[PDB]
Amino acid sequence: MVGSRTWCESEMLFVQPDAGTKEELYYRVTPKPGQTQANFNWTPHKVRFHDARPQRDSFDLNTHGFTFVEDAISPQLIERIRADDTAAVEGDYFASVAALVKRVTGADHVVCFSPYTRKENSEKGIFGQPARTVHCDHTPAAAIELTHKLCGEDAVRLLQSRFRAFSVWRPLVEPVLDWPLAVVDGRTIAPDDLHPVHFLRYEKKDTEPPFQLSFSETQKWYYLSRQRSDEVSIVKNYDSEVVPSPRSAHCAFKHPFVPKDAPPRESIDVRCLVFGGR
Ligand SMILES: COC(=O)[C@@H]1C(=O)C(C)=C2O[C@@]3(C[C@]2(C)[C@H]1C)[C@@H](C)CC[C@H]1C(C)(C)OC(=O)CC[C@@]13C
Ligand SMILES: O=C(O)CNC(=O)C(=O)O
Ligand SMILES: [Fe+3]
Repeated sequence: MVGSRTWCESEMLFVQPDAGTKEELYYRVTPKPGQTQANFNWTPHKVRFHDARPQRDSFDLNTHGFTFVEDAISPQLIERIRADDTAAVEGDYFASVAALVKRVTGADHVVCFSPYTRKENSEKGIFGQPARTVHCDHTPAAAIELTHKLCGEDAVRLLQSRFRAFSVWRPLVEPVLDWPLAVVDGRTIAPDDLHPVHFLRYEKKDTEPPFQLSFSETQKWYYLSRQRSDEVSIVKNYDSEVVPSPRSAHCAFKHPFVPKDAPPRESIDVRCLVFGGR
């Protein structure tokens, strides 16, 4: 893996370009003996990750599908989130995330859900660990289903205004050196790059499935080098409005120029239902 002044090379796990062209893809989170766990495989592919820091303030959610915003929070809230304080996450941090999205987008309503505190080499399952496969958190069907599930009677009225789904990512230890969150220019995503994958649990059908991405040389991947706890990444998973980037995609990668004995990456990401705004 080589690198330069504003980019480096690594790899991420992609699905095949023809994945799901014969049957629906599924991945059993709780695999049981006798039943097939998955009908597809991820494969690593070389990717050039361009450093976003030289042009950090120039990426916006409409043109690229992601943005980086300065937002400082108290070190006490960080240590509480690091201590698995569920009350601090669903209370103070949810209010912090909603206020940050409101002042960035001017939106009317923000609904937080599905918090994921991650640690490198953790044991809190897969979702307490950095993501290794390139994904978009919600398909359009998943984003609409989540609105009806979390907003209920107000879903139809809210879906008449602009609806967006965000992943609000923030590191808990700084700076992020290893396993950073890469993001792709949404304008460089082809429709053939998106593959719905149903994550199964005890045979329950996944009505909120994500997109899994296949590699493409056209994809321009970015990452904010040495990201700090005061720099928040907002990655767009869905957008009802037709913009140059209807969505983005994200994944973590092994940085090739970081010492092996570096402290493990720690972060928390929260999904957002965003209504209105610009
Ligand atoms: C390697 O990267 C990953 O495995 C991703 C990941 O880390 C997580 C945490 C996920 O959460 C998903 C799918 C992803 C994006 C996976 C693909 C599933 C598995 C649980 C929660 C749901 C939910 C909130 C109900 O919304 C849905 O639309 C269905 C898909 C998500 C967003
Ligand atoms: O933090 C990671 O490694 C992966 N994060 C996400 O998938 C997210 O924020 O939605
Ligand atoms: Fe994600």
